[PDB]
Amino acid sequence: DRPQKPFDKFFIDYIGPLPPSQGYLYVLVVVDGMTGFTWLYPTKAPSTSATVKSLNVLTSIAIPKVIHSDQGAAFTSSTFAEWAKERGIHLEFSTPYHPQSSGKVERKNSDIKRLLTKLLVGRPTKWYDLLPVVQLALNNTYSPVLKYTPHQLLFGIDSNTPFANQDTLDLTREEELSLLQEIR
Amino acid sequence: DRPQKPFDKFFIDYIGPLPPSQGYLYVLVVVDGMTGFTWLYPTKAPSTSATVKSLNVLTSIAIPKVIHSDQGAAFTSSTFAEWAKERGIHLEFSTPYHPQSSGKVERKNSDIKRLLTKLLVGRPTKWYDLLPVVQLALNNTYSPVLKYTPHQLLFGIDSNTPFANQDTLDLTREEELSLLQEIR
Amino acid sequence: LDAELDQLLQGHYIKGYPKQYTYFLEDGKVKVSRPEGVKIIPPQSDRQKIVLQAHNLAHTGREATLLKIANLYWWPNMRKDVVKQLGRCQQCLITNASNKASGPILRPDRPQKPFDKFFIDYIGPLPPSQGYLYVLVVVDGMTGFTWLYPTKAPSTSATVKSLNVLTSIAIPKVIHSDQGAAFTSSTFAEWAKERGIHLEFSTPYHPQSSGKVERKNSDIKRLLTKLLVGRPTKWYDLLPVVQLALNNTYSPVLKYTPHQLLFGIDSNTPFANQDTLDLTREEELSLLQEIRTSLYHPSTPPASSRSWSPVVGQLVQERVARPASLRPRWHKPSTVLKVLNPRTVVILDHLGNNRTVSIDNLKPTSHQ
Amino acid sequence: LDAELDQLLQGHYIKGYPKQYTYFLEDGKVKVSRPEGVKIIPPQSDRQKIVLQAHNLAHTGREATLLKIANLYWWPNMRKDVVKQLGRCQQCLITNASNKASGPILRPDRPQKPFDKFFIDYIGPLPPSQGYLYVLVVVDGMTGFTWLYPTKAPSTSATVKSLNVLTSIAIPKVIHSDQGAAFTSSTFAEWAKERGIHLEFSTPYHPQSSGKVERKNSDIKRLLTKLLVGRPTKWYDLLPVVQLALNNTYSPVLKYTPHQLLFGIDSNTPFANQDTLDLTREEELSLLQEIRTSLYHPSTPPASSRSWSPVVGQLVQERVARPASLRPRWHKPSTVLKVLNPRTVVILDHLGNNRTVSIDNLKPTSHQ
DNA sequence: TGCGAAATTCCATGACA
DNA sequence: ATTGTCATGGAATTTCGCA
DNA sequence: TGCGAAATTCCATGACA
DNA sequence: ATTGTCATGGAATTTCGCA
Ligand SMILES: O=C1c2ccc(O)c(O)c2C(=O)N1Cc1ccc(F)c(Cl)c1
Ligand SMILES: O=C1c2ccc(O)c(O)c2C(=O)N1Cc1ccc(F)c(Cl)c1
Ligand SMILES: [Mg+2]
Ligand SMILES: [Mg+2]
Ligand SMILES: [Mg+2]
Ligand SMILES: [Mg+2]
Ligand SMILES: [Zn+2]
Ligand SMILES: [Zn+2]
Repeated sequence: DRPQKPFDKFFIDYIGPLPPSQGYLYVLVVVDGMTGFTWLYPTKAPSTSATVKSLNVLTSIAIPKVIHSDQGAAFTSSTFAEWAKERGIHLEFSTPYHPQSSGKVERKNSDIKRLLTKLLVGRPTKWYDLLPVVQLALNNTYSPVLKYTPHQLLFGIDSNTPFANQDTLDLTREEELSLLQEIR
Repeated sequence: DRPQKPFDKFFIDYIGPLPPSQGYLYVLVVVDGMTGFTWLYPTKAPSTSATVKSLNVLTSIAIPKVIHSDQGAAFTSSTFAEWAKERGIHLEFSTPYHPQSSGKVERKNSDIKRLLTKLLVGRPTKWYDLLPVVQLALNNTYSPVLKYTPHQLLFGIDSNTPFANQDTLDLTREEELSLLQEIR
Repeated sequence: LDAELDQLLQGHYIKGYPKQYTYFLEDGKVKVSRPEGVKIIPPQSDRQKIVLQAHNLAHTGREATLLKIANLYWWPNMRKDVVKQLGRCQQCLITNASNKASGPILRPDRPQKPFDKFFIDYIGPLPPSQGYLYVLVVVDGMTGFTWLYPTKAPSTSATVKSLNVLTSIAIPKVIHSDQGAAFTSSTFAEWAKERGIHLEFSTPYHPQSSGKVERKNSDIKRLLTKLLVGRPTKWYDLLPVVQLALNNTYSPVLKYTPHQLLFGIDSNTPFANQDTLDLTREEELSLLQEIRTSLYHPSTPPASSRSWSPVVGQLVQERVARPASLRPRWHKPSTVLKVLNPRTVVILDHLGNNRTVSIDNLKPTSHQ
Repeated sequence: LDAELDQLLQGHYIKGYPKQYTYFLEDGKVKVSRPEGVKIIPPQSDRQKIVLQAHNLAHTGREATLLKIANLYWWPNMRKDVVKQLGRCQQCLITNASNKASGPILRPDRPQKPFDKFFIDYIGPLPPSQGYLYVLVVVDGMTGFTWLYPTKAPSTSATVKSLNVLTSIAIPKVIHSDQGAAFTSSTFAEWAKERGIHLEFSTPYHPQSSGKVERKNSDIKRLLTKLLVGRPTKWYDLLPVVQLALNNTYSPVLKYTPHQLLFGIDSNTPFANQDTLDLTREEELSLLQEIRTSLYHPSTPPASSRSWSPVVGQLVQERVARPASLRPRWHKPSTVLKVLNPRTVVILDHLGNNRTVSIDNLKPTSHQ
């Protein structure tokens, strides 16, 4: 059996509702399985329509052989199935209540939630603007398991934005005080 | 002494008043001395100004060394003299009451008056339109003395409008009847 | 289809499939192990579809289409099938550029005599000067002698007015013009029949055909521009100056001015030439006739390494004249009815009328 | 003046006047009998006036001015005086065309890596599609990989919005653009400093300098036009299709698609190439690094037989950018301060600032 | 070690308005 | 302070298949 | 029968928007 | 049923002036 490659499998999921930011409430998260490269798209709803619109952007840059998701409604609709079939993309579902991706992906998604939350606090309404920098951060983050960043694995070169401050990702005492108050 | 050439001498004169035609009342007549080639310009008055305007057209095609005229007022004014001097054209006058040009020119002017009068009658008001055809007629008229038309002497080729009907130039009994009536 | 690929799997030779490779079955599909790798050999009944899907991805030409196909398939003489499709893609045929140049230009003979042929044309619109916007330019073919008229529009009516003044002096055999509205009107055609003058027209959208007058337009605009430096563009009063200035300017290759070629002697302008001062007019006209016939005449230049010349029966396409944004630059294919000269043809339009057209406004249809 | 022409009449030799001719007096004027005929020899103090009157008749160049003068006069080394005047006629210097071609083009090195250098540019206005009129085109120098964005105007603000989306993926070292309003604004300059991105600009009025992206604009418009044949020009929804179609099209000279040069492997698009199926990603990236460095690179073509190259200290003139009707096509002379490369120079404007300019927008001033 | 045909490479042409 | 580019399809040249 | 310099001719370049 | 042209100024080449 053949080695794993970029575009073999895209893992997708929604994060949200978030506080509204420039009109948007969710983030569709796509992570390439082989490289761990992440793309993020702001949406107004977790709908098939919003997924299709967002994936139409990504799939005008690169098309995965397989999309993996949970059984969210947006992903199990017959429209989303028609969309995928039109593009020769096989759809793949984890069993309900048992969400399974891969070690690398799981960790990546975990990084994503924690990084989001860290930058939310103080400015829970300004995340739309930060999505680019988040992505750069994530995609230039060193992989303990592989010797390389997603950027390096995707393009086979160093990046011009190395993120040498592999960072806290943890909330300071002041920031928990901000987030235990915002949630009041 | 050197042979006579085209542009050595232009003989100019006014014919008119004529019946008004498209606003015009006179014809300034210019005849090259060597070739007998004729140019005609319709004017509203026998003025220096109208002469200058008309000669400005002709002298943007060819400039004579000498202009010969009678002592008409238009030609003896200090303006007309300034005009000629600016163009390096020497002015030349016949003595008052003694108008002298040359055999060839005299005859040419005579042809011009007779041809004009012939085509006037019947349509004394339509001469403006006919001035081109008159000129062609005159300039493609065989010279008894030289073996050539003015056209041939000016350009050194045959013309595409030969006027093989070297014509009456004389008024029929009906046309004198028309002209002894128009003058009543 | 199956017939052919059957005989193959059982080791028999089919013309086109080289014997030295081995042709197995796998996943329900015939395959072959070629030096670049293993490729599927599709049934013939499937090939046109494949070529077409590859081509349609980006409407690519020969090599770029082939390179897609070769990723998955191999079969005998692939490019023959690719080319077959390229020659049938209407969208490619009418949008793509040519890559063949026109054959070398003709240098038509100088008209033999003054007044044999006038070239006429309009310059403008120019900045308004005394209410005037255009200039009618009339150039005598043989001599280069030029007449200028200011007009308010490039109209038949102002053409007619100007030429009634000009033809006072002489009537030309031929007037050559391009297909501007002013010259192609039936009023203008009557004006010329009335006078015995034959109207000759440029092929459409090919100003080079009026090259004689176009080239004089250049000099006119160039001298006007110089005379107007640091002054407001009041050009109306300079037309007569420019006219006389140009008619009395030497062409270095000829050694004569247009005035000289027309009259055989200078008028009283500055620096008049005096060589024939002791000749009679008749001797002078005789020298003029000699000079007129021996003028330098250029020859047809060498063809570029990849030019094409039209052949009767060829498919060729006419350039779209004023193509809209994102619309094709070429009309659908048409046939050469008649080769008038190696640079001018008659084609069976697209409308479909007879149309006489410059080869510069044609491309030969690709892939036959 | 008189000094010189005195010694002459009395048969003494003056340098420049050949002894074998005889030089009489007549009508108050020195004369000489030359093979072409008898010519007046004017006093030197009179010559510049003569040359100038001849030149001014029609602002003629060397030969056509000389031929006028030679009609009446002769003197030693006439053309030296003619040329002296031509080099001082402001009106001729700034209106006449050049007759020297630019030296041969440079082929700058392909950027070594993806994201080393972006070329960006606008296409449009196009027919309105969902309220959109323009397309921002972003081309990666190394790969040719291209991103397309519909906009409502070629504004800084829409450039910034589009590049915030693009730079989500990666940040380029350099963005090269021409001097359009959108790219030269101080807002855009801040946007790039904020990100570590160096802004590189084309010399003004020289689209060839953005050749990388201009050339991709061609292919974009060409594929749009094909896809829109016989349909209304609804291009907005085709941008994404065209983007993917082009990024996955082979260049026949390279044998790779831009997608391949960027990722080293095809995604799930039609006719995906499968040669590295048995390689690990690491082996594949290693092959990609090899392929990236050995790509065909064109060389500087042969100079045309009459080109000029700029020399420090040369007088040269800059092309007028949008010259009014009947106005000169050239600015007044200026000096080459610095030769940046054989096709790019810094000159002392006319304003008079330092200006970095393409040689294609320069002519060398004639007559030194 | 050499032939005819197919495959590949060469490269002038033209458009980025 | 910056710099032309590259798809296209006939033609030229090289390689392939076979002996 | 030959040299240096001047004169003439050659001709690629570019604009007729 | 029609078709490129020719001013320009360096460079190449020829001629001139003298011996
Ligand atoms: O484009 C036009 C055009 C269109 C329509 C007309 O009526 C007309 O007179 C002209 C015209 O002079 N030109 C300029 C031009 C461009 C390229 C050339 F080779 C030459 Cl010669 C002239
Ligand atoms: O004339 C312009 C122009 C003006 C101003 C711009 O901002 C701009 O993008 C362009 C542009 O693309 N082009 C077309 C063109 C013409 C000739 C050439 F060699 C190339 Cl490459 C491109
Ligand atoms: Mg026209
Ligand atoms: Mg024209
Ligand atoms: Mg631009
Ligand atoms: Mg551009
Ligand atoms: Zn096509
Ligand atoms: Zn001048």
